[PDB]
Amino acid sequence: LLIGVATSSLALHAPSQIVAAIKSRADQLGASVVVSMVERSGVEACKAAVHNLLAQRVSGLIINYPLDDQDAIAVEAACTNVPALFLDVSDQTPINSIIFSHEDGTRLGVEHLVALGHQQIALLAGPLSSVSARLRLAGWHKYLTRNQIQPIAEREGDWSAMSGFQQTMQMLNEGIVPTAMLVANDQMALGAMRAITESGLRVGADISVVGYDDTEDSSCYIPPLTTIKQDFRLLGQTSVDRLLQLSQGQAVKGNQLLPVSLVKRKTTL
Amino acid sequence: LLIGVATSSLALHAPSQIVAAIKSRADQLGASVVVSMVERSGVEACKAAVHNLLAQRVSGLIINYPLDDQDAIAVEAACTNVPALFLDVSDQTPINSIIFSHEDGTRLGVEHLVALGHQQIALLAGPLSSVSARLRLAGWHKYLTRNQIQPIAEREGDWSAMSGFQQTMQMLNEGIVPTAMLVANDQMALGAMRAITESGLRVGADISVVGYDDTEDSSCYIPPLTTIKQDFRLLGQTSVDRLLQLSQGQAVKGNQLLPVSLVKRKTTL
Ligand SMILES: C[C@H]1O[C@@H](Oc2ccccc2[N+](=O)[O-])[C@H](O)[C@@H](O)[C@H]1O
Ligand SMILES: C[C@H]1O[C@@H](Oc2ccccc2[N+](=O)[O-])[C@H](O)[C@@H](O)[C@H]1O
Repeated sequence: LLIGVATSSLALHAPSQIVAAIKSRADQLGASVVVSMVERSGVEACKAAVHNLLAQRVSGLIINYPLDDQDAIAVEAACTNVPALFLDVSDQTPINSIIFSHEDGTRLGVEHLVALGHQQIALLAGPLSSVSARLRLAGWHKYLTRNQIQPIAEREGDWSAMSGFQQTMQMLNEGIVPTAMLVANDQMALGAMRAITESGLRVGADISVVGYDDTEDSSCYIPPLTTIKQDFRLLGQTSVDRLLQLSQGQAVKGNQLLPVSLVKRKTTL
Repeated sequence: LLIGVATSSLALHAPSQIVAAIKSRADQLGASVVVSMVERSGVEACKAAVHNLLAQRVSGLIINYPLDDQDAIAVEAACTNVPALFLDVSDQTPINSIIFSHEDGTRLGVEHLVALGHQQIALLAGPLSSVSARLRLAGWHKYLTRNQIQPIAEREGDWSAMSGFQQTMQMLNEGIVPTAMLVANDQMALGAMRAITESGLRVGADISVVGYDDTEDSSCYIPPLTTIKQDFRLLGQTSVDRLLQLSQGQAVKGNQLLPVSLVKRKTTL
């Protein structure tokens, strides 16, 4: 009936897209969404707004806000005898989550790139505050080690495209010249390919970028971005209608991993 | 105490930044914010919330849906009680506006093109139901005309990146090559640029593109996108601040418009 969505700042395109999509499904069956977004970072953050939300007596919550194992648990503790679905935690966190497959997203990147002939694979990560980022990092490691490779350089941004510039455009100012980079989201990838290009190198043939998300935009980057689609109009649906039977008292009582795919475009060669 | 925000799909970027900016001031004052999301088409659309958003008893309303001239009051009535503040109408309506000086905005863009040498200019419109898109075209139109200039081509579009592509292509494929395009917003200007790019041409140098927004993403297009900057931060600060000032009688009344600027990047190199 009325769904509250607490969501990490809507600036970044991804959760702004989740929100868009949570709605489109609640619309598909006349439920109502009220989104509340969180300050910045902190657990206290997410709670303050979870409150702001519970105060509108939403018939059920969807918590799309990066949270470590511990914090995450306390938020549910606070989620107060009302259906509560987490979208940005680890699956090892023992509550009510639906998160995309970090094991799968990270394999496919390394997987594809290793088989492409690449050796010098730079890593650009989300900020390590975000749980999802840390998984996606660890993720890449596992498969680069399983593959017996050291990353020539790993790095941190903040999901902002400009980070993908500043940071990738610095790695290069140090003689660290990869042949591929695995970029933690697409927005920073935009930065990455922008930096690579301007610093005088052909993206794709010269330093191939694999982004992460297939956000709405990225079909149009130049050239357009090989990436890891997470299907947000599904995390949209499944989560809406999970919270649905979940309101009625009708399972399922844990964590559902969602699959991914590699959208192979024009920045890998 | 609690501010309600109605908005066109969050999936577009600017409303987000706006929504996010509305927060950062509510944050600074100690207001809470709740945001609900308009079905992207109709007025039915928009006032089929505002309601779904008064079921929460919001201290005031900040309304970011494009509203034609009739629908404007047709809605300021529906609230009435109940202070409200439209963010997306004409500076011509007896409601309480705050918009961006499209005269200034559209001119700035024309002028710059005009002084830069061009006389073959295309116009990429916003969606013609968005009055904010309309107000712009006419701005371009009147100033473009004042220089005794006619556009080569005029195309519509849905604000989205993919249309910027779909449409710059449908243009070019006709055999219309402008030396510089005027484009409703940056999300579009992106697909705009990639369309140029792919049909063989150099962005800027062969067809310069002028955006409208300076969304966060824009400084990292390839190349950095020369655009008009609507300082969204300010709109938050101004509208949130004005909304309190409003809900206590002691407030300014009619439309209250605020300025914009041309940012010179590398798309008019
Ligand atoms: C905050 C991050 O959201 C990530 O999406 C993540 C990824 C997996 C599951 C949930 C979320 N989330 O936001 O709830 C994006 O991959 C990244 O661009 C960034 O926006
Ligand atoms: C719907 C449009 O919003 C525009 O911003 C508009 C433009 C002027 C005044 C207000 C708004 N608004 O959204 O409240 C953007 O220029 C454009 O990207 C598009 O998303």
